[PDB]
Amino acid sequence: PPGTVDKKMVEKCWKLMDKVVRLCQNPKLALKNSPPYILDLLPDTYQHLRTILSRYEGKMETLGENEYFRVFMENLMKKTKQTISLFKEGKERMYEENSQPRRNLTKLSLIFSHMLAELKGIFPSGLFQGDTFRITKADAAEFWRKAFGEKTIVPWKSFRQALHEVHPISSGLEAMALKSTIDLTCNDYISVFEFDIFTRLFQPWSSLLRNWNSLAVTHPGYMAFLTYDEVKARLQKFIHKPGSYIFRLSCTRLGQWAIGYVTADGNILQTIPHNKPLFQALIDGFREGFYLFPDGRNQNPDLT
Amino acid sequence: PPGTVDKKMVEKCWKLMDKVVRLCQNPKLALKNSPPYILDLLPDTYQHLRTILSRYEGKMETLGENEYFRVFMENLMKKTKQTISLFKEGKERMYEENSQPRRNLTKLSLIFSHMLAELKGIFPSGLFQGDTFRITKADAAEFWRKAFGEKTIVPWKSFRQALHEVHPISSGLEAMALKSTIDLTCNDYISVFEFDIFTRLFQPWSSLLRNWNSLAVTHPGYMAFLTYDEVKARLQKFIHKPGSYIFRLSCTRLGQWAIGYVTADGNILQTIPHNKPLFQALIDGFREGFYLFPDGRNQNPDLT
Amino acid sequence: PPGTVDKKMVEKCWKLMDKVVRLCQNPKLALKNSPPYILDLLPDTYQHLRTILSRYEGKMETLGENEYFRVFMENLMKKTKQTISLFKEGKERMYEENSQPRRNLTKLSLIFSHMLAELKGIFPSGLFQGDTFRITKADAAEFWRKAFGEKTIVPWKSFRQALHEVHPISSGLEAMALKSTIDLTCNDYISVFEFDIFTRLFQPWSSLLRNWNSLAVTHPGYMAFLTYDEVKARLQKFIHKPGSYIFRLSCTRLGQWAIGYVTADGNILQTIPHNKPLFQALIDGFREGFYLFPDGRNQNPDLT
Ligand SMILES: [Ca+2]
Ligand SMILES: [Ca+2]
Ligand SMILES: [Ca+2]
Repeated sequence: PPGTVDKKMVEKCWKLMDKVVRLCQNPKLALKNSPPYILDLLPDTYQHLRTILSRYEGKMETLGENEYFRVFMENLMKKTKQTISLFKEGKERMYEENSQPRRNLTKLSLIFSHMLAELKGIFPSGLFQGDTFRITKADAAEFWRKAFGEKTIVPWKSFRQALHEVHPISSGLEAMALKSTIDLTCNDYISVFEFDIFTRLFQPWSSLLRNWNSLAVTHPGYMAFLTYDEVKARLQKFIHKPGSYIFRLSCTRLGQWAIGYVTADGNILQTIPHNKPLFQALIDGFREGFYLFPDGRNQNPDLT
Repeated sequence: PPGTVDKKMVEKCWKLMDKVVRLCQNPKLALKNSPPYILDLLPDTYQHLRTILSRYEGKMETLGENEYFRVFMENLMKKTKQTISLFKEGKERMYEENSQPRRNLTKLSLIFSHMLAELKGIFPSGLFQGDTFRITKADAAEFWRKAFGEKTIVPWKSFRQALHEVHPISSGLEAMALKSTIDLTCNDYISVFEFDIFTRLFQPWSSLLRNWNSLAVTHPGYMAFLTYDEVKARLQKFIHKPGSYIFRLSCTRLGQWAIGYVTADGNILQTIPHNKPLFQALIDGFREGFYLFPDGRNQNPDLT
Repeated sequence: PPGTVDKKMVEKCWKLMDKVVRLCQNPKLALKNSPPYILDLLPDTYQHLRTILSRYEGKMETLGENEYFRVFMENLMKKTKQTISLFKEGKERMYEENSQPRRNLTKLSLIFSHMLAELKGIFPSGLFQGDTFRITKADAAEFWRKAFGEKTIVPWKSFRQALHEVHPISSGLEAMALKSTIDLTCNDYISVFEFDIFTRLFQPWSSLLRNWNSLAVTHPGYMAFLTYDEVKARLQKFIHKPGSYIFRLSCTRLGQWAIGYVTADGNILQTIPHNKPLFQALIDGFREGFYLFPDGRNQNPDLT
C-alpha cells in the first residue's frame, strides 16, 4: 500500500530519470532509435506528468492520494532505479549489442513504453478518468464492472481469484505465465487499461484462456513485441516460400495484432485484423492460402 | 565540427534534393498541396541557394567558411538522405495516408519549411546578414547580444548554459523538451532566427519558460503546427458548443500564433493576436466569454 | 522401464513444479537472478511441455509411450520432489547463502537448465526429432549410429559398454568420473544430445578420453560450469599477474568452451575458442603467451 505522492517524490523521480537519460546518451551504447526508445519515452513521460501536476495545482492532496497514481509513481521510481543499477552492474557488457545486460535494457524500455501508454489512458489530458475508462469488449467490461465496480487498479491476487471463478486457471505455472502477459507494467497489479489490452488481443471472451494458450503460448507464429522492420527482416529469409507468416504485438499500438506474410510475388505485406479475432483471421488466411507456414515452418497449428 | 563548403558540396546536395522531388512526385503518393509542401519547398530552397551562390561569385572562399552556412549545408544533406532512406524502408506504407512512415514525411516537410525560412532570414536576397539580424523583442535581443554578441548560430549546449543563468531550467528532462521546441531545424544548434521565433511566441521574456510551459507543454488548447483549414475542421465538431477554441502555429508565418473559436451563433472565426502576447489574449478571451473550452473541454487552464 | 506418460502424470508434475516455484519465491531466500535461474527455467519448461502436448493433441498414446519422453518426465518428477524435500529438511538453513542446502539448490538448478536444453534439442518446437538428431562431429555420429542406430537415449551401462569397445575405459573410478561429465541430467541414461555435447567439448574423437583427461581431469584451469561474472571475480586476484587464466563451460551455451585471462594492460577479457579445439587454443594461446598461469599457478600443464 504505497505512499502518498508529493512534489518531492515527483522531483526525485525527475532526478532518477535524468540519470537514466545521461546513461543512455553514451555513444558507446550506439542505442538504436526504434520503438521502444527510452530517450524519447522518458521526456514524453516527464511532459505528461507536468500536464497532470498542472491540472491538480489547486488540489495536490486529491492527486497524491489517488491509488492508481501512488502505485504508478512507486513503480516509475522502482523501474528507474533498476535501469541505473543495471548500468552499474553490467558495465562493459552494456556496450555488447546482444549481451544479457543489453537485452535487459530492451526489456526495461518496453516497460517504460507500457507505463507511459497506461498513464495517458488513465489520465487523458492530465485528468484522472480511471473510474470511467472504457473497456472495449462488452463481455470483458461486464466481468470487470461486476467484480471490481469502478476500480482503476487491483492487486494480482484478487484479479487472479476473480478471473478463476469464470475462466478456471489450471495450475500455478499457468497463472504466472498469464500474469506476465497481462501485467505489462510489471508492478503486481492489473490496471483496467491492462485488462482492456489483453481481452482485446485474446477475444472472444467466452474461450479467453484457450485463445491465449493457442495463440501466445504454443504457437510457432507468435513473436511477442516486434517492430514492423523486425518482422520484414525475419520473413525475408523466407522470401522464397510464399505463405510464410508471423504475427506480433506493437508497443506503439497496444491491444492490436499485426500479421506479416510472404506473398506469391515475393513481397512481404502486413495486415491488421480490425475486423475479427486473430484466431479467425488465422483460420481464414490459412484457407485462403496466405497464412500457411508459421515462422516458415511446414506444420501450421489447427485452430478450428 | 562542420566541414567547409564548396560548389561541389552544393551540387551533390542539389542532386540529393533532386532525388526527393522525383520520389515525392509519385502519383501513388497523392501528395496533398497543403503547407508544408515539399514539392514547393525543395525547388524554392534550390532557388535561394543559387541567389546566394550568385552573390558570392568570386568571394567564394569567404562564403564557404561562414559557420552558419556550413551548419546549414551539412543539415540539408542530413535531412535529404534521411528523406530518401525514409522511402527506401517505407515502401508500400508510403501510400498509406496515416502510416508511421507517411507521418515522418510530414515531419520532414515541416523541417524543410523551417530550413528555407531561416536561410532566407539569414541570407535575404542572397547576402549574409546574420550578424545584423534584427531580433524582435527588446529584452530578448539584449540577452542574445550580451551572451553571444554578433554570432548567428550557437551550439545547443552553449545556448542552454547561457539561458540557464537567466531563466533556470530545472532538469535534464526539461532541457530536452525545451530543445525540441526551439531547435526547429533539428540540427543541435540555435540560430538567432530560431531564437527570435521562440521569444516572440513565448513573451514576455521575464516569464519566458513558464509561458512556454503553460502554453505549449501542458495546455490542451495547443495544437502545434496546423493550417487554417485544419483548424476549421477540428472546431467543426464543437459547433454546438460556443466558446470552444484552439490555438496553433503556422509553418508559413513563423513566430506568430492563431486562435480558432466558436461564436454564439455557431460560426468558426480565426484571429491572430493583435498587440498582446498569446498569454494575455487567452486571459482576455476567457474574461470576455469567447475562449472558454480548450479543444472543447470543460475546464480551461487558469493563466492568471 | 519408466511408465506411460498420461495427462495425469503431467498434472502431477505441474503441481510439484508449482511447489518448487512457491518455495523458491520466498523473500528470505534472496535468490539471485543469474543462470541457472530456477524461477525462469521452470516456467520455460512448462511452456515447452505445453507446446509439446499441444502438438500431440490427437496422438497422446503416441507421445506417452516414447522412451525419451518417459525417461524425461520420470526424471523431472524425481528432481522436483528432491528440490522440495531439500526445503522441507533444510528449513531455516535455506536462507544462508553458503549453507550446504543452498549449494544443493544451485546444483539442482543447473540440472533443470540442462534438462530444458535437452528437451528443446530433442523436441524442437514441440515435435519429436530424437531419431534424426544431428550429432556435430562425424566420427561421433558414426559411433552412435553403429552402436545404437537411431535411438535417442541409452542406459549408462550400455553406453559405457560401447564406448569402452572403442575407447577403453581404464577403471571403475574413471568411468564414474566420466559419468558425472556426460550425464548432465543425472538420470543414469545418456541421450543423443548429451553425447553430442560431450563429443564437441573433448574432440577430436580419435583421442577422446585422453582429450578429456587432459582438459577436465588433470587441468587446474578447469572451472566446470561458471558465469562471465564469476570468471571476473576469480581472476580478479591475479589482475596484477599478466596471463592468469581459467577456462569454463556455460549453462546457456552447452557444448562450447569459454576462456578468461589477464592481459598486461591488466584487463580481464574472455573469448570463445576461436574455432579450434580447446586443446589447440590452449597451446596456441600459451605459445602466444596469453595463457600462462592456470588459476594463477606458475606451472602450466603441457598438453603437447
Ligand atoms: Ca501491472
Ligand atoms: Ca537549430
Ligand atoms: Ca543423462
